[PDB]
This record gives sequence, C-alpha cells and structure tokens, in this order.
Amino acid sequence: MLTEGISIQSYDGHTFGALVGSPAKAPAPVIVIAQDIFGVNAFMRETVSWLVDQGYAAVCPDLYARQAPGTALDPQDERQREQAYKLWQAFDMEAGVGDLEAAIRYARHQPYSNGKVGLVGYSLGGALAFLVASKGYVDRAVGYYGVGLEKQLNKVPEVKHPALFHMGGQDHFVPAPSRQLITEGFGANPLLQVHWYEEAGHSFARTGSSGYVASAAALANERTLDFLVPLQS
Repeated sequence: MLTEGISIQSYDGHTFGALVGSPAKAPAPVIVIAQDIFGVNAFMRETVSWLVDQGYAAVCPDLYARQAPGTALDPQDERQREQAYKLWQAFDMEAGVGDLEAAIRYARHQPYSNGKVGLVGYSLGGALAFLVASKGYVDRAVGYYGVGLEKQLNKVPEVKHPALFHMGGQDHFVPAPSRQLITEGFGANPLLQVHWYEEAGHSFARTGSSGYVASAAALANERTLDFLVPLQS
C-alpha cells in the first residue's frame, strides 16, 4: 500500500509513490524506510507506524516502481514469495540508491520535517542502506541483515556519517556474512557500528517470519531507536 497522490521524481524522471506517515508532533526528523524484497507491504506499514509512535515521520518509497509499481507482496504466500525473488533478482541496485536519494531529498523538505533525515532498511533495503551511507545522503543510516554487504567492503572508507548494521550470525535462506571479514572491514571506520545476533539469521525482525527471534528483534530495535534519537529536536 502507498499513500495515494504521493509522487517522488528521481534522477532520470522516473517517478514513484511512497507510503508516508506524518509525525505525531511537528517538527520531526524523517526516516526513509528502504524496503525488503516484498515491496511496500504490511511489514513496511508496521515499520512506518512504529517510527511514528517513536517520534519520527516516515517515508517508505516504492523501489519496485521501475519494474512493477505498487508491488506489495505477502511473505506468507508462496507464489508471492516467488514473485519477490524474481523482482529482487532483476532489481537495479544503483537505480535503487538513486531513488532512495530522491526520497531523502523529498523527506528533508516536507512541512513536518525538522531538517534531519535518517534511513532504515531491511535486507535488500539493508544493503541499500550501506550504499546510501557510502554516498553520504543521510544523517544516519541503519541496515538490518543487509544482503551482500561483504562484497561491498571496499566502500567502508567512503562512509562519512553514522551507519549501524544488525547482522544475523546464522545462515537461514540467505547465508550469514563472514563475522571475521565484516568485523575487520567495518572496524577501520568508527562511523560504522555493527552488532551480531548469534541466535538469528536474516529476517529476524518480522513477527510472522519463520526467522523471527524476539530477543534479536527487540535488542536491534532498541539500538536502532537509540541510534536515531539524536536526530530528534
């Protein structure tokens, strides 16, 4: 689901919608939420509600608009999960970063904005969060179990603003990254913070997930909120 009427223009004229949550009280920092492989769906709406309930405004852009606008897949339905994997395999990461950049610019300028913008991404969105941190578009970025992070380690020195990443230590559907490689790589730049959840793999934050681990979800969520709170006025 998306907020009817919201249209954000990107770097190449491509336009996409977004699910928007105004803050309980204005002005407030705005959090751009970078979707997982299921599009802007029930869990993304839940994340928008969560951040609003925690004092933020939130914008979840339709990153699947380049392929199939309005895609919102149910992770409990096998055929929709197969469509999610197909969309993910064909997803253009660099265009996703560009769309997120446009969503961040949109977020800085809303009437309810305090001027500060953060980004929180899940899986696909967690990999995107790292790429966005390497470009420096946001004040603070957070990635939950970002897929393929180990392969982007050469970008560690480009990160100029804080970025926090929650890593699942267990393999699940997507394998876990090397604790050794990530720890060493991220360790070189104190703007990067990383936590490992040895009793969880990816997808641990969604209650209905087969990978949900309440303890990991809660501790990661607590750290995400502590990490984002300095953005608040």
